[PDB]
Amino acid sequence: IVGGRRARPHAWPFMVSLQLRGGHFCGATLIAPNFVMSAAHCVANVNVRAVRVVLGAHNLSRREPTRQVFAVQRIFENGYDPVNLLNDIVILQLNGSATINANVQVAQLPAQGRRLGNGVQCLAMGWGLLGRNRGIASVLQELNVTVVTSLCRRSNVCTLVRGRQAGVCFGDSGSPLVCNGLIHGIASFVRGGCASGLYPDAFAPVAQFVNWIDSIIQ
Amino acid sequence: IIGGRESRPHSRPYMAYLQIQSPAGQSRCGGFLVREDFVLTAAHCWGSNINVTLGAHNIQRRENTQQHITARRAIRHPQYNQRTIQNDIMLLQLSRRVRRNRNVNPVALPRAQEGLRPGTLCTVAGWGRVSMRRGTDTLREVQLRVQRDRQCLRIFGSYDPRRQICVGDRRERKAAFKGDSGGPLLCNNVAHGIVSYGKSSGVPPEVFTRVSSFLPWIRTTMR
Amino acid sequence: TRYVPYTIAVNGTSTPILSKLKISNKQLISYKYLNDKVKSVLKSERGISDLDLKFAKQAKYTVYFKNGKKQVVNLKSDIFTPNLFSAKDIKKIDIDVK
Ligand SMILES: *[C@@H]1O[C@H](CO[C@@H]2O[C@@H](C)[C@@H](O)[C@@H](O)[C@@H]2O)[C@@H](O[C@@H]2O[C@H](CO)[C@@H](O[C@@H]3O[C@H](CO)[C@@H](O)[C@H](O)[C@@H]3O)[C@H](O)[C@H]2NC(C)=O)[C@H](O)[C@H]1NC(C)=O
Ligand SMILES: *[C@@H]1O[C@H](CO)[C@@H](O[C@@H]2O[C@H](CO)[C@@H](O[C@@H]3O[C@H](CO)[C@@H](O)[C@H](O)[C@@H]3O)[C@H](O)[C@H]2NC(C)=O)[C@H](O)[C@H]1NC(C)=O
Ligand SMILES: *[C@@H]1O[C@H](CO)[C@@H](O)[C@H](O)[C@H]1NC(C)=O
Repeated sequence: IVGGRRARPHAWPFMVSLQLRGGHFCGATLIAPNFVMSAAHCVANVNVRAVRVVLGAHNLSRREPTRQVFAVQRIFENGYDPVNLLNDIVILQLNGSATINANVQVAQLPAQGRRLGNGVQCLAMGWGLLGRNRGIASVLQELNVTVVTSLCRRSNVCTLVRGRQAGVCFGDSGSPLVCNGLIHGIASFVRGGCASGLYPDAFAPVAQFVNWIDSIIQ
Repeated sequence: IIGGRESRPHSRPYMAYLQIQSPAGQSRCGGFLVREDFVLTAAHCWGSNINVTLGAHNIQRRENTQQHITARRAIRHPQYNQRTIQNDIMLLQLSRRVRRNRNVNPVALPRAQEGLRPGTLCTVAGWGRVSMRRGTDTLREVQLRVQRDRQCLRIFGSYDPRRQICVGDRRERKAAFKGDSGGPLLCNNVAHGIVSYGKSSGVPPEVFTRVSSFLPWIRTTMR
Repeated sequence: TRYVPYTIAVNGTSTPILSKLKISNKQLISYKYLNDKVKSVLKSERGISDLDLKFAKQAKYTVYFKNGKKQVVNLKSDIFTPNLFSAKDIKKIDIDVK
């Protein structure tokens, strides 16, 4: 997150960090005690057995007893298209269930087909880079963004910070976009580099996949 | 080398193994001794520091016959064009003269403007890969046929027969490959060519710098 | 802190050099990182500059991963997925410009 601010500790208890050995590589969202949701492109090329799902984290650079670490038991996708970045969504089943507490909680999803109009105010978040080639975050960051339709596609939810070279950056793939308490996006791609200040960021539209998600997790 | 055979150890005592480093990465090339103080190779093997090994057969073993000498100057041809790969020739001035013996010995260069008729069988040698999947620890070699120039002229936009050689029968799976860059083309025990470029598939023909076209620059540079 | 085998092909032609890119393994890297490394050796080794790439019909590289997966990344595109991955997992990188 470029141009954001630090989130309050465990302000967003559905926020997930996907990690390899070398550290955080993508964000995700806890959608059930044993399921998280992320971008399909985050895991397309990784060794899934080596992925660790970290719940209840805040400062990735410190040891946190609030954390609960899981492995991936199974992958679910629905028509991912890496050439056109359509349906850029993946559900990872955990090898166990989280224990739900103040620091680890399930997110609320919109109803199927709900479409956000331009001007809706949202919050992006994640542990991605703080500048367009700078270092990844230690403390989870959050950013006020606005839904825009101009320079977007109908197949995405796009967001912009007017007049500011701010937005998601490397390591924010997979992280939720929270609008009105609901997860409406999954960070999917940027245009013109991170924080162009010209082109909005693009999120996988969660509401378009809600029936498929419910197929999986219930 | 693709489709060739392992060289008799120390049968090509001029062969040089080059380890090139730059801030951007590392490269491995071949070369050949032309005087006790000079190794010839390709300009596209240039880098900030070059370590030269003479007298090697197995480059993965520290053989007693080896001599390790850094390059004091790495002199690309002043008109080398790395896009067209023209004038792809470079002289390495060694930081000390080699100790001449049965295992380390210079190779002769052709005479002024000496050509090479199509059909002539020549040999290229090197420590490059033998396929997409397999390397080599020891020196290998393969015989290749010189082609008429039309073979390279039709597929390489920038091929210049006045400064380059068209080498390799397209029907034979025989070629220099990754790591052979800079190695010599030997005809009658004279280094006529320097491994330069080819198609990325490794399918023949390939292009060699024609050593004899650069003898004035070579002599001027070595003096 | 890690060297990755790589090749360049321009209109199908390459030099038969055994070459490795230095790429950091101190942290996870991105495709924007690799774009910069790839464009740098396109310029230094084959005289292919940023502006040359605007005019190229195609300009891409493929990242071959050790697990058998590959990722093609066009150089003429400024669309990036904001993910990270480990340099230690890359097997080789083939660059191709036409
Ligand atoms: C930046 O974004 C924050 C948070 O955005 C809100 O929460 C996210 C989790 C998503 O659900 C977004 O869709 C949603 O917009 C904004 O903070 C919010 O500000 C509003 C208005 O100031 C607050 O509403 C008020 O709440 C007080 C009590 O605290 C009431 O008395 C008022 O009557 C009024 O309802 C809201 O509480 C607050 N939400 C949170 C979670 O802090 C923020 O305004 C926004 N800033 C900018 C400049 O865009
Ligand atoms: C699901 O996967 C997670 C992620 O690895 C597991 O968490 C791990 O749990 C073990 C205890 O079972 C922790 O101890 C370690 O066990 C291994 C043997 O598997 C042992 O070799 C180590 O020396 C260590 O003691 C481990 O620290 C913990 N991993 C993390 C990152 O905290 C979890 O157990 C799995 N759940 C199920 C139900 O299988
Ligand atoms: C030159 O030799 C030294 C001494 O062993 C070695 O450290 C270095 O890596 C070599 N240089 C290159 C460019 O390989």
